[PDB]
Amino acid sequence: MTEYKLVVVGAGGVGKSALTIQLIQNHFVDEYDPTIEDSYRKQVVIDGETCLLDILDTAGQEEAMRDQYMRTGEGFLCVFAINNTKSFEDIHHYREQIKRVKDSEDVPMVLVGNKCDLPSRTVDTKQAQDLARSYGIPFIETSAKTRQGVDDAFYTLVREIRKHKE
Amino acid sequence: SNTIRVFLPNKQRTVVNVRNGMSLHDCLMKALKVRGLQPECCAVFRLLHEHKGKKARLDWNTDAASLIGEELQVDFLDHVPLTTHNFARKTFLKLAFCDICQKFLLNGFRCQTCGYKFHEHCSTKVPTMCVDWS
Ligand SMILES: Nc1nc2c(ncn2[C@@H]2O[C@H](COP(=O)(O)OP(=O)(O)NP(=O)(O)O)[C@@H](O)[C@H]2O)c(=O)[nH]1
Ligand SMILES: [Cl-]
Ligand SMILES: [Cl-]
Ligand SMILES: [Cl-]
Ligand SMILES: [Mg+2]
Ligand SMILES: [Zn+2]
Ligand SMILES: [Zn+2]
Repeated sequence: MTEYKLVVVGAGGVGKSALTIQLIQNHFVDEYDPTIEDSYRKQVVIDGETCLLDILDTAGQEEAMRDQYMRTGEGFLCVFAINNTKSFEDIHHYREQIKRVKDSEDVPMVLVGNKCDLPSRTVDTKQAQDLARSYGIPFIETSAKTRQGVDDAFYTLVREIRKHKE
Repeated sequence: SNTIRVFLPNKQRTVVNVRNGMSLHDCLMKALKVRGLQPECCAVFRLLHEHKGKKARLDWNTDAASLIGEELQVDFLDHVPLTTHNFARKTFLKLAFCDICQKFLLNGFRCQTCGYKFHEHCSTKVPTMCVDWS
C-alpha cells in the first residue's frame, strides 16, 4: 500500500483540526482546542487504489519546528478561513516557508478555503481562484461543519502527489 | 511549555498541554477517541532510555504534571480484537447495499476481515479500526 505524507498548515483557528478530524472520525469539533502537534493515519480509497494517509495537523500559532515536518512532507493543505482575510494573506507566508525547505516551486499543494457555511464571507471565490492560479495549485472550498468538500480537499492533494511523482 | 509528547497506536502521536490536576487519562481521552481508539483497549507507558527495558507501564490515573518532560507511549492491550482493514475491490453482481449510505452498491470495496462494504466516496466514513472477533 502506498503511504502519502500530508501536512495541514494555516493560520490559527481556520479549521485545520476540524477538517482533519471530520475526515478521520466523521465528526465536527465545534470547540477551539489549539493544536500543538497531531498526526493521524487512515486508509482511504482514491480512484480505485487504497492508500494510507499520514496526516500531520500543525499549529497555526507556530509552537523553527515547522521546517522539520515541512522537509519530510509530501503534500500540503494550505488552509484559510473565508471569513478571515488575514489568514487568506497569511497563505503566502506558508507557501514561502514550504518552498524554502523543499527547494522547488513544484510542490504538491492545495489551497483550501474553509468555513463556507458561514454567511459572513470576506474572501470571495474569485480571489482564492486567482491566488491558486498564481501558485499553480488547485483551490477547494470546504466546511468542516457540514463536511462539504472535506473528502474533495484531501483527494485532490493526493492526486497532486501522484502526478508530481509522474 | 508544560507539554507531553505521547506516541499513539498505529504510528500516531500527539502533544498534550497538561492542566494542573489532570491525569494521563484525562489528557489523552480526546486524542484516542478522535482516532477511533478506546482507552479501555489501551495502556500508557513511560519510554525508558537506558539499558533496562524499552518502556514501563503507568496507571492511567497518574498525574500528568508529574511526567512533564518525559516521552510517553500508548499501546493496545495484549491481543485486543483491533486491527487495520484489508480493503479489496469488489463488484456486487447480486443486489447489495452500502454499509455507510445504505444506497445501491454495484462496484464497491469490501474489507476482507470484517466485511465492511462501501462505495469509494464513503471510505473516509469507514471506522479507522477493524474489529475482528472471528
Ligand atoms: N462554522 C464553522 N466553524 C468551523 C469550521 N471549521 C472550524 N470551525 C471552528 O473553528 C474553530 C477552530 O477550529 P480548529 O479546527 O481548532 O482550527 P485550527 O485551524 O486547527 N486551529 P489551531 O491552529 O489553533 O490549531 C472551532 O471553534 C471550530 O469549530 C467550519 O468549516 N465552519
Ligand atoms: Cl458532520
Ligand atoms: Cl489505520
Ligand atoms: Cl505492548
Ligand atoms: Mg488545530
Ligand atoms: Zn475491516
Ligand atoms: Zn455508500
